[PDB]
Amino acid sequence: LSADVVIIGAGICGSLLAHKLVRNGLSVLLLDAGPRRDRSQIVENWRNMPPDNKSQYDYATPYPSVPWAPHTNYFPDNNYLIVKGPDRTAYKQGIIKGVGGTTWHWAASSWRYLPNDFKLHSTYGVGRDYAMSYDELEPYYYEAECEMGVMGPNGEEITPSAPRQNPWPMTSMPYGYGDRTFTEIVSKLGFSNTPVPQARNSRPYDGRPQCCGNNNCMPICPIGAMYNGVYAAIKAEKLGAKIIPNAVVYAMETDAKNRITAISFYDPDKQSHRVVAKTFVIAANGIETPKLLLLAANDRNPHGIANSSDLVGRNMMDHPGIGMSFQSAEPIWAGGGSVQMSSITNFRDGDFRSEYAATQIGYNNTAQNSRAGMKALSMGLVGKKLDEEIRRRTAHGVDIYANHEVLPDPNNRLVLSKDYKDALGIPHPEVTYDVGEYVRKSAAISRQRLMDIAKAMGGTEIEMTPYFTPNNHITGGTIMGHDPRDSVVDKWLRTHDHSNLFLATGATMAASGTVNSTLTMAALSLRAADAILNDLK
Amino acid sequence: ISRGHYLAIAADCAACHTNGRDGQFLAGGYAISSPMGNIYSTNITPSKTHGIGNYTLEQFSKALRHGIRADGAQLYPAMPYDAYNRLTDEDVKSLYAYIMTEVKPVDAPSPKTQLPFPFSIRASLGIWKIAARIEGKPYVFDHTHNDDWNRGRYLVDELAHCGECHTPRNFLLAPNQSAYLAGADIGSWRAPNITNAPQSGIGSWSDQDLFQYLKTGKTAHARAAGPMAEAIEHSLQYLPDADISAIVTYLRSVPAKAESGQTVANFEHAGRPSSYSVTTDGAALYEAVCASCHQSDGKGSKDGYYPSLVGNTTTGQLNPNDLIASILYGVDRTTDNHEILMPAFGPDSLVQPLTDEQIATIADYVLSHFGNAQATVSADAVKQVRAGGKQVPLAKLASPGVMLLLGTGGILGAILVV
Amino acid sequence: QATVSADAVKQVRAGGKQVPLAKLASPGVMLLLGTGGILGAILVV
Amino acid sequence: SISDFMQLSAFATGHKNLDLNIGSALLLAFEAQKHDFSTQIKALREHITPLHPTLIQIIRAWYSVIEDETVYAFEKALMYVVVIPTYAHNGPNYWVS
Ligand SMILES: Cc1cc2nc3c(=O)[nH]c(=O)nc-3n(C[C@H](O)[C@H](O)[C@H](O)COP(=O)(O)OP(=O)(O)OC[C@H]3O[C@@H](n4cnc5c(N)ncnc54)[C@H](O)[C@@H]3O)c2cc1C
Ligand code: HEC
Ligand code: HEC
Ligand code: HEC
Ligand code: F3S
Repeated sequence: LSADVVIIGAGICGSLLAHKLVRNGLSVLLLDAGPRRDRSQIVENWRNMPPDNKSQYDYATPYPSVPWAPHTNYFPDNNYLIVKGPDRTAYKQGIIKGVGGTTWHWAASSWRYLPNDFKLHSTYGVGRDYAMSYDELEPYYYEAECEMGVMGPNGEEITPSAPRQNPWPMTSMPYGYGDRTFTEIVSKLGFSNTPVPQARNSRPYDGRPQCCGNNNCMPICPIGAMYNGVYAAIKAEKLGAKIIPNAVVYAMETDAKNRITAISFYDPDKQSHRVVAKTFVIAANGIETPKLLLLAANDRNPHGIANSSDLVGRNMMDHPGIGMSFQSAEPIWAGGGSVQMSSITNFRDGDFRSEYAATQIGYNNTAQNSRAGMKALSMGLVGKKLDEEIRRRTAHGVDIYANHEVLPDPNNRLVLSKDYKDALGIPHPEVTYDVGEYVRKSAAISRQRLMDIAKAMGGTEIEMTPYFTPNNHITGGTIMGHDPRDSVVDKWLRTHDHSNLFLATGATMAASGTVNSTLTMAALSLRAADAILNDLK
Repeated sequence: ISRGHYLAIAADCAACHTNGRDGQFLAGGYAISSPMGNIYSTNITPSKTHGIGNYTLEQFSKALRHGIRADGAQLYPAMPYDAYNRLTDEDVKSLYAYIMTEVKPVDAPSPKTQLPFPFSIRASLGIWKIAARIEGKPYVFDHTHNDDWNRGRYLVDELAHCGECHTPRNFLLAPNQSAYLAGADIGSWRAPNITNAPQSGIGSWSDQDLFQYLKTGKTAHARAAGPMAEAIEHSLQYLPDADISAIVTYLRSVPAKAESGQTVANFEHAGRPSSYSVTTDGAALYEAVCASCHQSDGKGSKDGYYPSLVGNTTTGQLNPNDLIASILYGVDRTTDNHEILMPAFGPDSLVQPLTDEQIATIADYVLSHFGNAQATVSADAVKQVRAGGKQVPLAKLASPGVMLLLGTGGILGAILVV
Repeated sequence: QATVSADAVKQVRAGGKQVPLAKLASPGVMLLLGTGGILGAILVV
Repeated sequence: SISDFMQLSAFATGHKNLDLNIGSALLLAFEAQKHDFSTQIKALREHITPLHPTLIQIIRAWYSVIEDETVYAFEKALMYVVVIPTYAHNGPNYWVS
């Protein structure tokens, strides 16, 4: 196998980077551990997936788990991901592996970060600020938004938020009854409700249908209205790229000059194969890329590839969420529209961020029919009475999350433990996740606000989780910075020690931020495309 | 608007002379599929250097009507000049004013047409139309029928050139006057019969439905797809209501041309209910892709956005060419700047790609349970649609091997006489 | 110097490469040449 | 041995229409679950004309597949599909069907 630029991981980052590179002309090979997966098969699996896993959100059962490189599932787990620490449940995030990556399932929420977050260390003296500023990434934000076809509230001024040099390609699709009721009630309470920019086609776009409100954005959409990495993967493959499924990259052969020369990957049957290309790029996951780097340790680099500063696996972030579940006094009728339409973005910025995290209130618009139906079934009612019970529980069913900003802590790590193995012997990643008093105070404030919202809406049977919930987007693990001796990757999506290795993934992300933000991973991946160009021009 | 602007909109002139929506209108450079190969539309903006800015009323009409270029070369039959033959000279001169005044000229070239021998030589087409007997006296207002039917005949046969896309062809690729508006394959798609036949045509359509269909392309029993999407979003949707009504009146007077064994109208054929046992399964594979936009019983949306696959003209045809083309490419219409789209499901699909065997499996199921049960789709039937339909008998001569074989035959005759 | 291709074996199974004369032993080819002879007869007239 | 399971509970405490042959799928799956499944169901008709003032386990054929007396209670307000402008001011409020 010979290529010009090798990209490992055909997800959002890998597929967008490959698409841009093959548009630029130079050949690119996509190698991914997962198999070639089709949307129709996942739709069939989800329809035939036992409905008890629909009451409590499951986003991995429809997706097949390949034995050699399984992806984590959180209904009783296969122990692919091991979480340790007082808030190990905060990092209870799930991913799906295969062409298209974890982007096969996602709430389509694409966001632009605040300008303050790019200078977070220089603004509030907490964490590590981004190497570049907002103005240095906004054109790439627009490019990624155009490529994925994001929605957006163009014709309205909302709140202190990300300024835009060019309005969104689409316009925000109208709210359902649930979103309108939530917006009016929070406005009465004192919270501002704001539409969420989603990677959903409010109008036909890029040969894909308009969003018809299937209310199944997670974990698979029957029509393809939302954006997935499979789109960019297919575009790159058609334009000339070569993509190979079942490519589990494990080791990289490096030299004394720190420029990688070869990559070896296992098939399901352990057959290793070597591939040679001028520039090597890894875009796996914020949980898989640091694991792959640690696993590929060679003679030259004992503690890990590109680890002259030893910051890989450290400073892992993932937004801690506070869940909610109850029945409203008045019929919210939640379920219309997409799974995640509105959110409270008023608390995304302020002077309080120097003491506690910026809370991001906002509820879930997924259909309550399955959860309410099985709740009513568990009440033991049968017949007409069961009918009114299911009616009430699906017309008043409400679910709210409350994300936070978790700061980079070097105590966190991604030790690939030897106690649990897999089919190929690759150690299962293990994460020690710590939260810190910052997000503790932020979560106390969020709990107070959630009680306020529940009291305003007359909630009954209130069950907030006593532990911080995950949000399935992995932030950090390979932190940026101008100084190579305190940061591992530079400003141009390049590992400091390995000049010939360009890394572009959520591991590269420097600050967790406030919002569900794989778009920045898309922007940084497109940012690395120019680095490919000047390196081979 | 200008009087010439109306005809230019009506005559579909802007459809073939812009490369999709991105290119400038009337600037040429748009590829159109033909059995002989690809013929590229040349620029029409009145550019004095690279356009037709030097064209005059005498030669612009000759290029539009009789299809000869300024240099003397014969325009390819892809132009509906045979349809445009009846176009009145008092109306053709209106187009010339529109071209020179309204559209902004562009000094930009367009790629030239390249075709294999013997289509390489342009002057050979002069003999072609003589056998096709294009002429073709200019249209004179008919007297035996009312004024509305007079305008209806004007729009369909010669103005909007509806015939050149619907009525079939012969071995020489010429219009067939015997089977007028009978319906034949057009590359990948297939225009259906639109004659006054009650059971085999569009006669059973209600007159109000027919007027609505031609105005927008969206009706409860039929939705315009493929080339009609381009036909409606470019030309017909801008026409006045009276002209569309005139088209409906004319279409009611065309003589019927029944098909090979048709018993019921395509849209009047109901469907039987069915379900699937909760790959390579007609019921199951259709449910993994179609069950969301349509329903499990094929009834479609409640108000009418998604088409009801029961009693649908795309599914009610004996020839499944429209249904297979609907799956392979999807539909994309644009009425009054409101686009509705169906994702493609071909090998190059973006949402979910179905192989040729897969497409046949759903096509067999949907035709069995929602379409005409008589219709059946083979594995290679989809493959023909991908390549651009069945090869026309004339196109086989467009290969270097065949001409060499015929070249020796001519050599045999010369020695034979000696 | 010798090298064997994947389809080289396939030719041996079918009976070696088709001789140029054998291509005329197909009903399609003779029909194509039959029209060419018809062309000459009308051409003289 | 299928129509008895089809009319097992009642017309009102269930579906007025047919199960669309999902009961046949359900019954054939219950054969491995309970050997005595086919024996108790037939006796239930006579008792209504003991079983469920005290014995509840007979409800496993009633709970199960969700089939919460299903195609749903309100299919006209929430999805699982529908027209894109699905928002129409919540349609009805509590009109069951
Ligand atoms: C529930 C959910 C919610 C989400 N919410 C949001 C949101 O709010 N906002 C937002 O912006 N995004 C959201 N997302 C999207 C998410 O952030 C991205 O999809 C994700 O970061 C992209 O990962 P991927 O799919 O590209 O990884 P993949 O492409 O799946 O990673 C593949 C890589 O893993 C490697 N690998 C796998 N197994 C092994 C092994 N055993 N050994 C070695 N290497 C291995 C492969 O070799 C390859 O390099 C959400 C996703 C989910 C599932
Ligand atoms: C798509 C089917 C077309 C429509 C509708 C119209 N034209 Fe056309 N035209 C088309 C082609 C493919 C070609 C060239 C092929 C050939 O045989 O050479 C043409 C040619 C002309 C010309 C000749 C000069 C030129 O630079 O090409 C003229 C003046 C012309 N066409 C004008 C014209 C007008 C006025 C139309 C509206 C009624 C019109 N064309 C429609 C393709 C198509
Ligand atoms: C939603 C994204 C769709 C999916 C998935 C499939 N189809 Fe579709 N189809 C859709 C629309 C919106 C339309 C018509 C446009 C409108 O404005 O009405 C269609 C059209 C068809 C047709 C032809 C109907 C007509 O043109 O009169 C057929 C035969 C058809 N669709 C079949 C079909 C099949 C077999 C599908 C599974 C592969 C399928 N469609 C998926 C929307 C959507
Ligand atoms: C070529 C570009 C066309 C021109 C010009 C016109 N029509 Fe057409 N028509 C065309 C196709 C390819 C199709 C079938 C699409 C599909 O679903 O397979 C149609 C369809 C119709 C119909 C529907 C009939 C039925 O499906 O049984 C009607 C009534 C119709 N077309 C009428 C019509 C008229 C009146 C036209 C002149 C303005 C006309 N068409 C032009 C292709 C083309
Ligand atoms: S997957 Fe598609 S159409 Fe609407 S709600 Fe979810 S988007």
